[PDB]
Amino acid sequence: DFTKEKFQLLAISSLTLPWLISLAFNYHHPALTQTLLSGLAVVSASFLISWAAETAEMDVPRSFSLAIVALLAVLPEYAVDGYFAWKAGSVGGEYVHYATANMTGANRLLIGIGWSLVAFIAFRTLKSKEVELDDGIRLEIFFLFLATLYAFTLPLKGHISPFDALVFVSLYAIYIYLSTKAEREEVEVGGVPAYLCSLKTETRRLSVVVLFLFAGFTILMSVEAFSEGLLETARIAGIDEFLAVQWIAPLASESPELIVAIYFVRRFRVSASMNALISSKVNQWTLLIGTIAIIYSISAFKLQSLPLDARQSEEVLLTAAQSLFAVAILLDLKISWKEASALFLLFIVQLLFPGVEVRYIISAIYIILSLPILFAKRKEIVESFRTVKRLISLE
Ligand SMILES: [Ca+2]
Repeated sequence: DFTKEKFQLLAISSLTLPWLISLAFNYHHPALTQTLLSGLAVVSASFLISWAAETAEMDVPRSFSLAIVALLAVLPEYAVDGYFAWKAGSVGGEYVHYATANMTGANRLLIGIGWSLVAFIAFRTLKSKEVELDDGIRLEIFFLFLATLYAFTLPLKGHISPFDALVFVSLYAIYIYLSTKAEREEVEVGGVPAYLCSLKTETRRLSVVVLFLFAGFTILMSVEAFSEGLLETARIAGIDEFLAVQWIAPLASESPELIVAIYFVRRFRVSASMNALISSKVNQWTLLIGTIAIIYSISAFKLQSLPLDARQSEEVLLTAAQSLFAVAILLDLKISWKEASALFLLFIVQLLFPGVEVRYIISAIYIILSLPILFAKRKEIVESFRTVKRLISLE
């Protein structure tokens, strides 16, 4: 049958239409409505992409690791942040700061809001006070630690060089490579992917290719209007543009990923749900950084480092600090209510109390909180090192 899921496909696909039709007829909307419509299209195309990636994963598991599907789940973030980086190199000006602000916003929101929210919902759903993670998480923990240690070298220099980007991309490439050699969990299907998997091979694969291309096309035809729409809306209002770039824009990019995470929690799949959020942190804290720095050179057609002013350096430091604390929490392969609430509070406090003083204070707290945990769980760091050591010598 699959009539219900066929209607779910058509319904959300149709959500791209208000913006796509507007593009087709070259109709100009005011700032806010342009943001809503183009944003509606981006979010919609994101679910399509996820539906497409999950079908391909069930189809050919060896080509689509859980890490890769976690990357494809946050494509709108790469496209929006990529747009800022493109403008930064081709035009310059405020877009230089926006590229880093958007990236740090995405990362901190993911942990501060995403990890905490999903954990809290899991608490009420399982009627418990602890979330346990798989042993395979030690992989992402290792790369998270290396990326974070490397990211601490960025506020010092005051920029992100082409070599830095090379490192971050290398870390992710190696991570992906090792994620293929790791024993994945059995991929369940439900909803749209289950209907797509029901179709004969060539029709199934043609369909998700069409979906990928259509959704990918939609995103690329939407991000500029959505990004400029946001910036415009914030300007005619009294709101600082940095708040829109850092907090509002990633919210629209990380929402589809969050919604899918919540869905899997209620279906009693907490482990896989957290695996994706943690792996998504990995790519956004590796590949994303490399991408914006690389794009900064490409759009300018010149070998160039992405500058980091006083503000953005503090943002990166704060983000690295939060990420250190995140790593230390994951070491026991469990997420408790204290740790989740700590992630939430320490995040929103910085957001509700702006200023250079608070950025340094919260940075210090993240780091100082991390050290006793890291010291008490030093065997877990060694274990994470051995996990990677085994994946290398698998064959
Ligand atoms: Ca923990």
